[PDB]
Amino acid sequence: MQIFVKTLTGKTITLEVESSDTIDNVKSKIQDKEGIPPDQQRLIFAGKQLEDGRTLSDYNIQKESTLHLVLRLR
Amino acid sequence: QLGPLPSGWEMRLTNTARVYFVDHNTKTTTWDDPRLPSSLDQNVPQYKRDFRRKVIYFRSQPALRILPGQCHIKVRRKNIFEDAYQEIMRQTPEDLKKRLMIKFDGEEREFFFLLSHEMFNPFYCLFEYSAYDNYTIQINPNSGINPEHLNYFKFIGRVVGLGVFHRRFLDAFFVGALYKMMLRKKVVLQDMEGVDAEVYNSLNWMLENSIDGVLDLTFSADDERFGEVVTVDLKPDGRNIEVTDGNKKEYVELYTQWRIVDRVQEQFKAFMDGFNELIPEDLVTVFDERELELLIGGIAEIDIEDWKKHTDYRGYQESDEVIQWFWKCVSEWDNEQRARLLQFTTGTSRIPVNGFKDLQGSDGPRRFTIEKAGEVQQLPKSHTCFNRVDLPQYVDYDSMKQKLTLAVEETI
Repeated sequence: MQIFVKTLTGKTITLEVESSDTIDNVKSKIQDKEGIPPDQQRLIFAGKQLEDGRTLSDYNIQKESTLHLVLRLR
Repeated sequence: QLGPLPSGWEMRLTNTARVYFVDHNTKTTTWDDPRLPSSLDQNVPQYKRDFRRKVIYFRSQPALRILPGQCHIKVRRKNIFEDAYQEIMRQTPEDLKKRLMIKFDGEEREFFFLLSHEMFNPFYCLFEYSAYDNYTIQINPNSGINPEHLNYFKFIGRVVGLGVFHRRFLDAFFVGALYKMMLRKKVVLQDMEGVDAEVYNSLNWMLENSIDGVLDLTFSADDERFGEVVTVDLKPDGRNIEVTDGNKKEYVELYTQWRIVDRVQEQFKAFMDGFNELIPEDLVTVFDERELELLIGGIAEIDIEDWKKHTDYRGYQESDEVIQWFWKCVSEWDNEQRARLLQFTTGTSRIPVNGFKDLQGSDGPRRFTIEKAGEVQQLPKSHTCFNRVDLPQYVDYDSMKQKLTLAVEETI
C-alpha cells in the first residue's frame, strides 16, 4: 500500500510499502529521497517507537498510516 | 605605538586612499581620528543611544573580559553538530572564555552560522517552529525522546552565551517570551501571542465573553506528540474540575504559564545553565528583551549605503567599471540575495547594530573588502577570514552578475 511519514517541520512524505516490509526497509526508502542515515532515524507509530527487525504486520499498520520521524543524537 | 613625527615631517601615499581607524579595544572602526575632536551623532535613536550605553557597560566587566590564551575547536563541516557537541562539552567554561580558534577538519563566525542551522533543526526534536509559516523557534516539549537532550540544551545554551561573549551572532529567531525568560522576567498573556497564536486567540476570547453555556473546559491541557494526545492537569485533580466564569481568570493564568514556562521547565533549565556559565545572570538583566535580541541575533537588514560606504578595495577604485557594476548588481538584488552574498564573503548573514563600520573579522574588526584577483574566466572567490572577495576584472556587466550569482549559489 501507500503510507505517510510526517516530519517535525510540518512536512509529510509519501512512501510506498507493503504490509510485510521490514522497518529498516522503510528507513532506507526515506534516505532514498531525504538522504538521512537509517541509523539516525526514529520511526514512531501511534506514540510508539518501532524496531528495525520487525515488520509492518507486527504493528498492524494499514494504508494512509502516519508515522513520525525523529532524529537521534549520540 | 610609535610617537609623533619629528616637527616638519609629513606622511603621504603612493596611491589615492582614505584612512580610517580601528579600535581593537572596543572592536570598532571609524573615520574620525581619536586624536581629533569628534562631535556626537545627531538624530540618533534614543533606544540605540541607551543600548549603545548599556553594551559599553556590559562588555567592560570582570566576567566579560577575555582570558589571554586561545581555545581551539576542530570540527568537520559535514558533521558540525556532533563534532561541536564534543569539542564544546569537553572544555570547561573558563577555557571557553579565552579567545576562540575554530578550524574545520577535512580541507583545512561562519562556524556559529552553520551551528545555529543545526542546533535549531526541528528534526532533532530540541526546538520547534511556531505554527507553520513564521519560523520563529521555541523549545520542543517532546525533547524527551532523546535521553541526551538535557546535555544538548546545556550545550545550546553554551553556544548562545559563547556567541554573545565573543561578538558572534546567532542566526535564529526566538519567540518573544524566550527573551524575557532569559532575563528571568515575568511572562503574561501578551507573550502568548508570539509563542502560540491559536491559544492566544482562544484564551483572549474567554476573558471578553461569557463561557458558562458555550464552553465545557476543565483545568487541564492536552499536548499531542507523535500523533498521540497527552493531557496534563493545571492543578491537582484539574481534569475533573469544571471551568466557569467564576474561575475562568484562574484558568487563563494557569494555562499561559503552563504552555510557556512550566511546559518546558526542565529543558529551559538545562539551557539556561549553559548560557549562564558564560553570561552571568546578574549582568544580563541590564538589557530588556528587545536589546537582548539584538545582542544575540543582531541585524539582518542589509543597507546598501552603509555597506558601500564602509568597503575597502585591494587593487580597485570605487569608480572602476567592475565596482560600479558590482554595486548596481547589489542594489537590484533583494534582502535575501544580499544576505546570501554576505554569507558567501563573511560566513554569516548578520550585521552589527552600529553598521558595516564595525563588521567583525576573525582577528577583530574587518571591513568588507573587494580584491582585484582572478582571471575573467574564473568565478569570484572569497576569504571569509578577512571579509574579502576575490573579484576578477570582468569586462562586461552580464558576465559579472552571472559569475557572481553562481559563486554564491555554489557555496549555498
